Amino acid sequence: GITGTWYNQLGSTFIVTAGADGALTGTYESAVGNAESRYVLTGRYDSAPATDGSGTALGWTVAWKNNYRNAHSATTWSGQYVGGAEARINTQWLLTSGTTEANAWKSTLVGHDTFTKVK
Amino acid sequence: GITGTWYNQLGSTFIVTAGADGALTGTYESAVGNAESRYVLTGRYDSAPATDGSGTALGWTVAWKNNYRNAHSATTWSGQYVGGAEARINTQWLLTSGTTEANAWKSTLVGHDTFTKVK
Amino acid sequence: GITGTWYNQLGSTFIVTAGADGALTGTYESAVGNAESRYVLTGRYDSAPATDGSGTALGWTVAWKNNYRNAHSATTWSGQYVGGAEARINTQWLLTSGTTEANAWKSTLVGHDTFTKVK
Amino acid sequence: GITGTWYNQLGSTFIVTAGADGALTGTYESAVGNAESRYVLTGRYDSAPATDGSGTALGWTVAWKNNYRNAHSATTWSGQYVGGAEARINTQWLLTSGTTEANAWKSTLVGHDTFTKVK
Repeated sequence: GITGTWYNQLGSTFIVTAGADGALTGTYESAVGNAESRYVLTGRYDSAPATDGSGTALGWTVAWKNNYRNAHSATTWSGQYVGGAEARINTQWLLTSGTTEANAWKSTLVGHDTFTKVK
Repeated sequence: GITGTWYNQLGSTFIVTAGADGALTGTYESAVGNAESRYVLTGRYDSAPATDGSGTALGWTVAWKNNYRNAHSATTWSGQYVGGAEARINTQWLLTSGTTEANAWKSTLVGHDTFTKVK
Repeated sequence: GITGTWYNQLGSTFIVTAGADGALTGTYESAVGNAESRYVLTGRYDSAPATDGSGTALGWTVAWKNNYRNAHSATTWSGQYVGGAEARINTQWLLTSGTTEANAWKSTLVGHDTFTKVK
Repeated sequence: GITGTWYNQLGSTFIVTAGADGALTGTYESAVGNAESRYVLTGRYDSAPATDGSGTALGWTVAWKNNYRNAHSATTWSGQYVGGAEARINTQWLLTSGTTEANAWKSTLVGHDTFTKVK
């Protein structure tokens, strides 16, 4: 149930296709990256998770560049997919901007985003 | 100069191919994931960085599963490639394990890894 | 309104006294640290925040040791106090365990905790 | 050997006094906070670490306000003190700025700092 369309708490949409090889492909919109544009995502997930009741660990990367905009930054999400009655993806993320060496200390943002299948 | 073979401070090797579309593909070995096995990585990087002297922001994901082992975890690196005389990739990373809901608070590790082209 | 008794999403209680010098003192209970024991906290907050409508940035540290237990770890919370009708403290946290040098890569946990004044 | 004067990789000085109660008090200078000013720190450390050879887990908070400046931000460091021939404090840190609710996603920076006793 990991393949589908997901929404976070802020309004981003996360359309993803999980493959049997463990690949993870799709698109991302709708800020923290930028206001109104689609961005390519790619990532991985473990395709045979534990059956003791557990999250399916996954992660994906969006580089914030398309034909319209370039923010010179990349966000990687790292979390686990929690199956059940309401499907849930709880992630931590890191957003790194391309900086000079004197500005390398303030290059990385950190936050968290939870994803649901309903909005 | 982002395509090539990289080594971190602990002994991991990071063989990567950057594509013109912004894609990022390769393999990863040699602990924090697991001891001696190859793992598929995928990620993204911005393919037209700023020319004011700046890092090329990038990120990639490894799910720690191959034909030999499965740790039920995924690591995402987020950093910038710093070009120059000695090439350098300075990253922060998040390692998320698949846990139960009662253990969801301790599911995510955080650290940092710097990558050089010589070892 | 930062002085008082706070509760997170998991059941921890956070009794804190803010001082006019910017000091921050109190006690902490009730897991991620350990099950049922009180722990000394200390931290700081900016005592003259911006009046444009903004969070009051704060942070505090708990070392998980009292007369009963010692987990050999410390958690630091970093967040902002958001005033209003419902008072709110939204934090990110880092929990570092004392490890050997070979285990230094997995020494730091990361998560997030939001605190309210009602439970 | 945790009491003393420490220096990071960027030039910050970290003068600290550890107490027998587990308290941690001192001053901080010299950027990531701000250019040239002293700031009060407070924090905690476990006062009876493991004797199997291990770091002493510690953490401290600096709110970036004194009589001269106010950045409306706070940094918390979380790490372990590694004793030996060369004393070492390896930390991760979180820097949270006071933001509006619409800017709450980009409020927290993350990085790392290693501290030595010689500069």
